[PDB]
Amino acid sequence: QHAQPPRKKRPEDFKFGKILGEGSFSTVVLARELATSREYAIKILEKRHIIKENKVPYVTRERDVMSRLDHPFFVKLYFTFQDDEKLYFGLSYAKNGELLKYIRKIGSFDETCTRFYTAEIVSALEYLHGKGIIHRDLKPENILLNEDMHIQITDFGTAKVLARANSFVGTAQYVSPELLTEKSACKSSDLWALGCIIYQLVAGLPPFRAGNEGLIFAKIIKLEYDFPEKFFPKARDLVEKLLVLDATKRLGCEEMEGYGPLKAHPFFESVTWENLHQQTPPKL
Ligand SMILES: Nc1ncnc2c1ncn2[C@@H]1O[C@H](COP(=O)(O)OP(=O)(O)OP(=O)(O)O)[C@@H](O)[C@H]1O
Ligand SMILES: O=C(C[C@@H](c1ccccc1)C(C(=O)O)C(=O)O)c1ccc(C(F)(F)F)cc1
Ligand SMILES: [Cl-]
Ligand SMILES: [Cl-]
Ligand SMILES: [Cl-]
Ligand SMILES: [Mn+2]
Ligand code: NA
Ligand code: NA
Repeated sequence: QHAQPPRKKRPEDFKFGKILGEGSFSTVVLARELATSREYAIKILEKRHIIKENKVPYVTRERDVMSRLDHPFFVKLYFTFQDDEKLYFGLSYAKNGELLKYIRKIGSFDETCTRFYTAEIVSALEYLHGKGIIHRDLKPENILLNEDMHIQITDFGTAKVLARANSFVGTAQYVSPELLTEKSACKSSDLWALGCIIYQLVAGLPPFRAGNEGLIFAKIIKLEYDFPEKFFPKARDLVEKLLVLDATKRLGCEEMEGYGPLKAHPFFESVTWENLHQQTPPKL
């Protein structure tokens, strides 16, 4: 038996604070809701800018994708609202900012930290892919950290609810070869990005690097990268099983029977998967 279905906020309901970050079309601001004293990260878009650059569909898409997500390792969308000039997304506040910030400052994560944060990302992707959603812009800048230093994956403007997807979106360093050669992405495209990220955690920079996107693309499609010395051996093996040109041969992909075999990789031997979000992360 189904009953009938079960108040939009306004800018004035908040006190706004510092800018937490910026994107091409967005400014993210820390805000406190006056009625509850809860802090939120509010992502704000200028309608005029969204309209001029033909981005209207990706605003609605971001809201609709995030509305589906309720996993510990994803930023949560609590509310949306608009006024005459702006669009507002009320997000959970990830107090410790971008994973990228820590890679930059520290340069390289130790093996325990690499294993732990890789596991959290794997866990997050298993959930996302289980819902038939691909992220398409997975990268350390979009992996935030909450007050307890657990990951909070964000930025679903490029996400796609699915198989294959045809838009050319993402960030060059993390773009999959199939998106370059087949002009389409799939869930396995996020596993390619995962491999790039693991390599970055250990080596300091992602594996295909250049100051020009074209140069990066040429290397991606030829699998032109190599490992530095001292790269943790089990992480190397895992990266080699993710950075595979054939998207149907990547550990974790549907054609390779999904996340069980990926979580079973020897790199994760010591990982207790069931309660990762309740564990204390290793110190960076
Ligand atoms: N929920 C949050 N908590 C804390 N900081 C955040 C949050 N969301 C975004 N930020 C900060 O703002 C930055 C930009 O946010 P986001 O990545 O969602 O913007 P975007 O407009 O989609 O970026 P781009 O246009 O470059 O793709 C983030 O990298 C982060 O530094
Ligand atoms: O999707 C909406 C309104 C939509 C919204 C979506 C994301 C963030 C904030 C609000 C809004 C709605 O009323 O549908 C809401 O959820 O409160 C929208 C998208 C683009 C434009 C414009 F073209 F102006 F840019 C306007 C509204
Ligand atoms: Cl404002
Ligand atoms: Cl504030
Ligand atoms: Cl670049
Ligand atoms: Mn974005
Ligand atoms: Na999971
Ligand atoms: Na982003």
